[PDB]
Amino acid sequence: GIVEQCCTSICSLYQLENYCN
Amino acid sequence: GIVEQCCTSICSLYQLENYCN
Amino acid sequence: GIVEQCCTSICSLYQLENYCN
Amino acid sequence: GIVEQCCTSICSLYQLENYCN
Amino acid sequence: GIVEQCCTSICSLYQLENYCN
Amino acid sequence: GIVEQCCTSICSLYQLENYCN
Amino acid sequence: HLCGSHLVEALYLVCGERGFFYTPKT
Amino acid sequence: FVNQHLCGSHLVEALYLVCGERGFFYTPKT
Amino acid sequence: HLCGSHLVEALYLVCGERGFFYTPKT
Amino acid sequence: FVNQHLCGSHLVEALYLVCGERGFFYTPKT
Amino acid sequence: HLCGSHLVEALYLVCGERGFFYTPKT
Amino acid sequence: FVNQHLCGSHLVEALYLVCGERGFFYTPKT
Ligand SMILES: [Cl-]
Ligand SMILES: [Co+2]
Ligand SMILES: [Co+2]
Ligand SMILES: [Gd]
Ligand SMILES: [Gd]
Ligand SMILES: [Gd]
Repeated sequence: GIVEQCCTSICSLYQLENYCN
Repeated sequence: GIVEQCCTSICSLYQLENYCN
Repeated sequence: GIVEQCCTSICSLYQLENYCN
Repeated sequence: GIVEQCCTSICSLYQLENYCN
Repeated sequence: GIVEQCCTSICSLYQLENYCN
Repeated sequence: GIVEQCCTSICSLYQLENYCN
Repeated sequence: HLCGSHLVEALYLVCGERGFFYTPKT
Repeated sequence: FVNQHLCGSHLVEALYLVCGERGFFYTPKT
Repeated sequence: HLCGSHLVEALYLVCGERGFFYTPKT
Repeated sequence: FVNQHLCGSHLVEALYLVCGERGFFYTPKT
Repeated sequence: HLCGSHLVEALYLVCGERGFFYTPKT
Repeated sequence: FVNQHLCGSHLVEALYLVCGERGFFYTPKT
C-alpha cells in the first residue's frame, strides 16, 4: 500500500492526496 | 472531535487510542 | 515574504513552490 | 540501553515511561 | 528553568548546552 | 555537499552555519 | 495540548501499525 | 512537486500537510 | 498556517531535491 | 499501545509525548 | 522561542550523545 | 556542540535551529 510504497520506493504528493478525507 | 478533546482541551495517550483503526 | 504569505496568512503547497530553487 | 534498544530492535511506551522524571 | 529561559524568553544554542549531561 | 555529507557521514553545527543567510 | 502535526505525530505513536484516522472537521 | 521517500512518522507529516483540514486516513499493511 | 520549523518542513516536502531558500526577513 | 521502532530524534519526540510535564532524561550509551 | 517538542528537538541537536535532561517543572 | 548525523528533513530542522531569523539555503546535489 501507500505506507509501504513511500518507504521502500517513492511516492508523489498526488498519490498521498488519495488518502485525504 | 479529536481537535476539541486533544488540542482545544487536553487528552491522554489512552484517549488518543480512540482514534486508532 | 514567505512568513507573511504562509504563516501570518495561509498559503497552498503550490504557493510554497515559489520558494524552491 | 533504551536509546539503543528502541533503534536496533523495538521498545514499548511503557519502557519509555521509565525515563520520565 | 529551561522553559522560562528558552520558551517564555529566548535562548541561544549555547544556553541550550546548559541542559546537556 | 553539506546535504550529502551530513547524511552519509557526519557534520557539525558550525559547518551548517555556513548555509545561513 | 496536541495540535496540528503534533497531534498526528502522537496518533502515529500510539496507533502505529493499527493505523488511525485524523478527522479534524469531526 | 517532487517525488518523495517517506518512512515512519515522516509519511504522517506529509499526509497532514497535503490534506490539511480535510484530514486523512493512515492505513499501513499488517 | 505554516510557521517556523513547520514551514521549513513543508518547503522540504514540496521542493525536495530542487532545494529551497528560507528567508524570513524577506 | 503498539511497540515502537525509534531512532535519533524520533525517540526524543516519543519520550516528550509519554512524559509530558514530568519531563525526562535522555541517556544514550557512549 | 523553543517550546515543547521543538525545545527537546533542539536539546537533542546540541547535546547528542552527551544526553540531556528536560525538566519543565524546574 | 556535538557532531551530527542528519538525513532528509532532519537536516532542514537542524538548519532552521542553527540559523534562526537569518534563514538559510537548502541546496542538495542533483
Ligand atoms: Cl516536528
Ligand atoms: Co526520521
Ligand atoms: Co510546533
Ligand atoms: Gd516530528
Ligand atoms: Gd518533523
Ligand atoms: Gd521533528
